Amino acid sequence: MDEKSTKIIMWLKKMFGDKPLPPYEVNTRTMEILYQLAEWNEARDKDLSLVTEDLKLKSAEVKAEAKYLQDLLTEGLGPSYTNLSRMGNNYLNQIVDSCLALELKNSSLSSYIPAVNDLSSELVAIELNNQEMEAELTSLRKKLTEALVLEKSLERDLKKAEEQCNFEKAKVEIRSQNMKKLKDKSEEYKYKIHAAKDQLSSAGMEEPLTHRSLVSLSETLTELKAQSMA
Amino acid sequence: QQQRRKQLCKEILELRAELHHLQEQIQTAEREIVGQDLNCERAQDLCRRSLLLRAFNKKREEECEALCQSNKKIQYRCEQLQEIRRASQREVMFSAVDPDLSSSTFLEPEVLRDVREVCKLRFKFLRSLHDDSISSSVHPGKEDLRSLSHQQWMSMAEKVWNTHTPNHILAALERLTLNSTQELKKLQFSQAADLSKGPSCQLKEFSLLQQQQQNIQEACLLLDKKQKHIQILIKGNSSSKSQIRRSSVEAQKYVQDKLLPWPQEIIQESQRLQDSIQKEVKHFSAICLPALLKVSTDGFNLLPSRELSINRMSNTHAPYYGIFKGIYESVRLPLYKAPESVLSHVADMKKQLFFLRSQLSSRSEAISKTQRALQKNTNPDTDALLKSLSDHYSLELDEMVPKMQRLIQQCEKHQEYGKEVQATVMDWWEQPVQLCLPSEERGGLTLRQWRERWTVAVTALQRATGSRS
Amino acid sequence: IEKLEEEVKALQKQKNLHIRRRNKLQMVESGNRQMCLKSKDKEEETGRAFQEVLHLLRVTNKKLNHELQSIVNGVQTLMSFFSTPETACELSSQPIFLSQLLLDKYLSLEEQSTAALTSFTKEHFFEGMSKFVEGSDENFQLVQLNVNSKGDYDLQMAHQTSCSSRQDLVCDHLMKQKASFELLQLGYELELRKHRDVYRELGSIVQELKESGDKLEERLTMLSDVNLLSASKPRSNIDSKDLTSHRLYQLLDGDNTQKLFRTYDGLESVAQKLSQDIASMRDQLEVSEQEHSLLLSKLDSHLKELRDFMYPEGNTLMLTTPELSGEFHQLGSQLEKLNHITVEILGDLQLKRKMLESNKLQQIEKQLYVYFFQNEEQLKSIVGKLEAQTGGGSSA
Amino acid sequence: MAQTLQYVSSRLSMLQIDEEDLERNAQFGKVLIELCPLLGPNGGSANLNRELEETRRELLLQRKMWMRSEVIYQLVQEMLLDLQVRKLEGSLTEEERKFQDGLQQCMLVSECSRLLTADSVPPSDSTSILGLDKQDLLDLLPPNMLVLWVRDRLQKQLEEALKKKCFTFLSFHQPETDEEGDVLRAAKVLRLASTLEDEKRRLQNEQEKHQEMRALLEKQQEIYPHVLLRCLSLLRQAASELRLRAQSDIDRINAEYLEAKSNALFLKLRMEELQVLTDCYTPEKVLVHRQIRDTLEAGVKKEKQELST
Repeated sequence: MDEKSTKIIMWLKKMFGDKPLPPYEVNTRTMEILYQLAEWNEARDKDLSLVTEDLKLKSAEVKAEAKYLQDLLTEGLGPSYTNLSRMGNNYLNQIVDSCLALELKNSSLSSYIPAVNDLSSELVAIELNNQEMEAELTSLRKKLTEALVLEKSLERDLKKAEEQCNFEKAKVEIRSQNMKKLKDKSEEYKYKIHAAKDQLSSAGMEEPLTHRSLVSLSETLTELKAQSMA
Repeated sequence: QQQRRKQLCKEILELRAELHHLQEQIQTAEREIVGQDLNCERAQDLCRRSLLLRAFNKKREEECEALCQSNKKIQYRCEQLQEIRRASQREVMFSAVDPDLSSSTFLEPEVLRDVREVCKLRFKFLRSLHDDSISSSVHPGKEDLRSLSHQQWMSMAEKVWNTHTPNHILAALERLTLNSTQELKKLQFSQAADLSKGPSCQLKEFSLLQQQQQNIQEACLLLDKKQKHIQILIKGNSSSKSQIRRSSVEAQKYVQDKLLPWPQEIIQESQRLQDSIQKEVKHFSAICLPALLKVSTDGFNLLPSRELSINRMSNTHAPYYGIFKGIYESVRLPLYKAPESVLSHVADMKKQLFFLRSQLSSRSEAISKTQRALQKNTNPDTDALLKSLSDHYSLELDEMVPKMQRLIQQCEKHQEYGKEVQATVMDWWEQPVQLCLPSEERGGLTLRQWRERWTVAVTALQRATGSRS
Repeated sequence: IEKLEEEVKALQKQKNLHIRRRNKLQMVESGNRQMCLKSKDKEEETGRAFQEVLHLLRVTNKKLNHELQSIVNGVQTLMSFFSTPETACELSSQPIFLSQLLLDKYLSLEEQSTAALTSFTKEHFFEGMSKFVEGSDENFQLVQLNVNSKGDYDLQMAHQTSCSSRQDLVCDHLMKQKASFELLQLGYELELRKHRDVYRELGSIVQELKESGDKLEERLTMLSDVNLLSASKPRSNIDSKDLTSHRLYQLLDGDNTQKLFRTYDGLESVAQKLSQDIASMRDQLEVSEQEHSLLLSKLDSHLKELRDFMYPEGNTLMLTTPELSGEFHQLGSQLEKLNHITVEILGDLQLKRKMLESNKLQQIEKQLYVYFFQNEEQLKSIVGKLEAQTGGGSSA
Repeated sequence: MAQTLQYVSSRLSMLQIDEEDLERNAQFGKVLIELCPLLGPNGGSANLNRELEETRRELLLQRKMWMRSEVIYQLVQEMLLDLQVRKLEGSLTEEERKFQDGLQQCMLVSECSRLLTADSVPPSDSTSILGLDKQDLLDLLPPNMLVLWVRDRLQKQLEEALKKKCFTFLSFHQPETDEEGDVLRAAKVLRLASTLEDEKRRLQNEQEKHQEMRALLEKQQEIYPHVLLRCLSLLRQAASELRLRAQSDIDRINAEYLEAKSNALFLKLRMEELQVLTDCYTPEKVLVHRQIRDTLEAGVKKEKQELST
C-alpha cells in the first residue's frame, strides 16, 4: 500500500500546488481508482508535452517553407500575382479555407478529392450508427421498464398470495386439531358399534323379520288370493 | 403501417448496399489517383541542370576568353623576337675600307649609317664639352641646349635599338671601331718611318730672342692642357668599357635566374585546370538538386530542404518515402492528411486503448457480479426448482384431486343413507306390521278389535278424569 | 416512418451526389493517367536537352585544354629566344640579345683600338714620357710631355705645332669611341626593361591561373559533398538528424531513455503493435458483450419459465390448482348438508323417546300384538285391567 | 450520488466506479468532483490543454500563410503543365506559347536563384555552387519587354485559374451547384468554406454523441441484470416458500381433515342406526315376527297349491 500511496500523494500535490490536500477516507479501493486516474493523467501529460514541442517545430519548418514559396514567387512572377479583383480574392480565400479545413498536405486536387469523399462517407456512417444506437437504447429502456413492471406486479401478487397462505395456514391449525379429535371420536364410536352388533345378531335380527318385508308379505297374500279364486 | 414500413426498411438496406457499392468504386479510383500524383520534380531537376550548365558554360567561356587574350600577349612578344633573330643570322656586308683604294664601294648599310649618325651627333656634343675644357670653363646656358641634344640622341638611339637587331648593330660598331683605327694606322705608318732618322722629318706634314722664349713657354702650357684632356678621356672610356662588361653579366644572370624557373610553374598550374570542366560536370551529374536547396529554420542554420520531416511524403522519389508511408498505415491515417496529425493521432490511440481497457475491466466486473449473485440466490438451482414445481403440480392432479372426488361421492351416498335411517325410525314408531293380519283372531277378537278396545279404554280412562294426553 | 422516409430521401440524395462525383472522378482519373504519361515523356525530353549542354561543354573543355597548352607552348617558344649558345650543332644561329651575344670580340676590337691610339701617343712624343704610357689590360694611359726636348727657338716652335695637331687627332678618336660605348650601355638598359616586362607578364598570367585553381579546388570538394549527392537506400536505424522520428518512437514505445536501438524497423513494429492492441481490446470487449448476452439470455429464459409456471395465464400468483381449490369448497358444502340430515334424524329420534317415557299406555299400545302372539290371557288381562279401572261397555 | 457518478463517468471514461464506492467513502466523491476541472475531458491537465489549443491556432495561422502562397504556386505549376501539354498536341495559341515560354523560364530562373540565396551572408571567402550568381541566370531569361507582357497577362490568367479552382472545389463538395443560375452559384461559392466546416464539426459532434450514448447503454446494462435477478428472486420465494413448503402441507392437512370428518359422521349415523334396531327388534319381538311371517307364508302356500292345481 505504501509505494502506491506515495505516488498518489505526490501526484495529488502536483494537482493542487503547495496547497492542502482535500480530506478523504483511506481504503484499498480509493487508491486503485486514484492510481488508474494518476496513470492516465501522467501518460497524457507526457504525450501532450511531446506533441506541443513538435507543433512548435512544424510551425517553424512551415514558416521557413512559407518564406521560401513567397521568395520563389516574388522572383518568378513579379508583383502581379498579388493583384486580383475582389472576386479573385474571395475565390482564393475559399480555396485556402477548404484546404485548411480538410488538413491537406498541399493544395492538389489529387488529395482534395479523397478528402471530400472520406468526409461525406464518414459523416453518413457515424450518423446511421448513431440512429441505430438510439433505437436500441429506447428498446432497452422498454425492456427495463417492462422488467420493473413485472417486479412490482410480482410484489402485489406475492403480497395477496401471502395473505391467502396466512389465511389457509390459520384454518389448517384449526382443521389439524379438529381432525385429531375426529379420529378419536371414531375410535369411541367403533367399540360401541361392535357391542351393539353383538347383542343384535344374538337377538335373531334378520331382514324378513322386519316391518317392510312383513307388510310386503301381507300385500302379496291378498293379491295371491285373488288369482286363486279366479 | 407495418407492411409499408418493412418495404421501406428493405429499401434502406438495399440503398445502403448501393451507397457502399458506389463508395467502393470511389475508393478504388482514389487509390489510383494517389498513386498517379505529380512528381514532375525529376523532370524539373533535369531542366534546372540544363539551365545551371548553360550558365556554367558561359562562365567557363569567359575564363577561356581570358586565356586567349594572355596567349596573344605572349604571341606578340614571340613574333617580334622571331623576326629580330632571323634578321641577325644574315651576313652583313659593310662599306669597304682598303685605304689603298678610295674607288672602292660597297654601299653602307642602314645599320651602319644610322649608327654613324647617332655616334656623330654624340661626338659633336662630346666635342662642345671638349672645346670648353681647353677654353677652360663651362660657361652657363648651353646646358638646356645640351639636354635637348641628349633627347635627340636618345631618340635616334631608341630607334637604332628597335629597328635593327643587336648583332647587326654590334657588328656595325665593330666596323666603326675598325675604320677609326685605320685612320690611326695611316698616321702611325707615315710617322714611324721618320723615327730611325731625325724628328725634323715631321716638318713635312703639318708644316727679340726674349720675346721668342715666352712664345715657347705659353706653347708648352697649351700642350699641357691638351694632354690632360686626353687623360680624362682615356680614363672615361676605360670605365665605360668595364661597365658594359658588368651590364652583360648582370643581364645574363637575370635571364637565367628570373625567366628560366617560370615554365615549370606554368606546367603545374596548367595540369590542374586541365579537365576542370570534366571533374566538375562529373560530380554534378551525381548531385541531387533538392539537396542543394537550402532552408534555414533558425535564421542561421542552412539544412537541406529534403531533410525536413515535412517534405518526406510530398516527394515520391525520397528514400524516406517508404518509411513515412509505412508510418501512415501503422497509425491508421488517410493518404492526404497533414504530417502534423501523426503525433496527435498516436496520443489519441493511447487514449483510445485506455478507454477500451476500462470498458472491458468494467464489463468483466458486471459479468462476475451477476454470476456470484446468481449462485447465492439459487438454493437449489432453477432447473431443480422448475422440476420440483412440475412434480408438485402433477402430484396434486394424481393424489389430491381424485381423493376429493371420492370423498364428495362418499358424502352424497351418506346423505342419501340418512334418509333410509329415517324410514327405519318411522317403522319402529308406528309399527305397521299390525295391519298385516288378514282376519287373525285370538280370543275370537281380531288384533284390530283389541286395538280399538285398547284405544277406547285409554280414552274412557282419560274421559272420566278430565285429562287428555 | 417519417424518419425512414427522410433516411431514404437522404440516402438517395447521397446516391445522386456519388453518381455525379464518380463521373467527375472518371474524368480526373483519365486526366491524371494522361499526366503520368506526359511526365515520363518530360523527363526524357529534359534528359535530351541536358546531354546537349554537356556536349557544348565537351567542346569548351577541349578548347580550354588547347589554350592551356598554347600557353605552355608559347612560354616554351618564348624562352628559346632568351638563349646564350650551347650549340655548335648550329653555327647558323646567333642569339638576339646583346648580353647573350659574345661581346668578347667587340671588346677585344675596342682594346686593339685603344692599343693603336696608345702605340701612337707613345711613338711620336718624347722619350721622357716612358713612366707609363704603355697600357694593356684595357689600353691605357698617357702621361704628360716634357715639351722642352734664334734658329733653335724657331725649330722648337715647329715641333710644338706638330704635337698640337697630333693631340687633336687623339682627342677626336677617343670621343668617337665614347659615343660607341654610350649607345651600347643604353642598349643593355633598354633590353633589361624588355626582360623586366616578361618577368611581370609571366607573373600576372601565372597568378590568374593560380586563383583559378584555388577556386577550382573549393568547387571540386563542394560538389563531391555526399550529403548533396543523390541518396543511398533507406536506413534501418532512426536517423539522428530527425528529431521527429525520435519523438514519435518515444511516444509510442514509452521511451524517454536514450536507447541506441532506435531502428526504423522497430519504430514501425511498435506502431503496428499498438494498432493491433486497439483491435484486440475492441475484439475482447466484443467477446465480453457476447458473454454478457449469454448471461442475460439465461436469466430471461429462467424468468419466463418461472413466471409461466406460477401464473395460470398471467393473471395472478396462484399456488393452488383451480381444480383442487374448487373441490375443497364443494366437499365442505356436501359436509354441511350431511350435518343437517344427521341433526334431523336425531331430533325426531329424541322426541319419540320422550313420548314413550311420558305415557305408559302408549308403550303398551305398541306392545299389543306382542301380547297377541304370546299370551292371549295376558292380552285379555291387561286390556281387561284398563277397563276395570274405569268402566267399559257391556251388553246383555 | 447519481449526479457525481454521471459527472465523473462522462468527464473521465477511464474509471469503473459505481455508486456503492461513493456511499462507502462519502468524502472521496468530493475529491473526484474537484479533480475533473483540473483535468479536462481529454485526461490531460488544464495547463497543457490550454497550451495545446494555443499552439494549434498559431500553427493554423502560419499554415494559412504558407497555404495562400502554396495555392498560387500550385496554380502556376498546373498552368505551365496545361499549356505545355497543349503545345505538344499542336493546340496552343502563339500568345500562350510566349506566355508559357516566359513563365517557364521565369520559374526555372527563380528556382535556381533560390538555391544560391542563402539565409546566411556568404563571405567573399566562399564559392557559390558552380561559380555563378543570380545575374548569370537572368541573362538567359528572354528580353524584359516579353517578361512585362507575360506579367500583365498573368493577373487575368491567375483570376481564371482561381475561379476555376474554387468552382471545382464547389462542384465536388456540392454537385448540386452545377445546375444553378450564375447568381446562385456566386452565393454557393460564398458558402463553400462554411458548409464544409459545418460537415466536419458535425462528424466530430456525432462522435461525441456516440461515446455519450455508449456510456448510457453500458450503465443501463449494469442495472438491467440486477432487476432480472430480483424478479427471479421473488419467483423463487413464491415457489419455495409458498408452493413447495407451505402449500404442500396445507393441501395435505385439508385433504385428511375432510376424510376424517366424513368417516366420523358416517360411523355416528351407523351407531344411532343400531340403537334403533335394538329397540325395534328385541328377541321377544323377533319370536313374534317369526310367527307373523310364517302365518303370511303359510297363507301364501295354501293359495299357491290351489293356483297350481
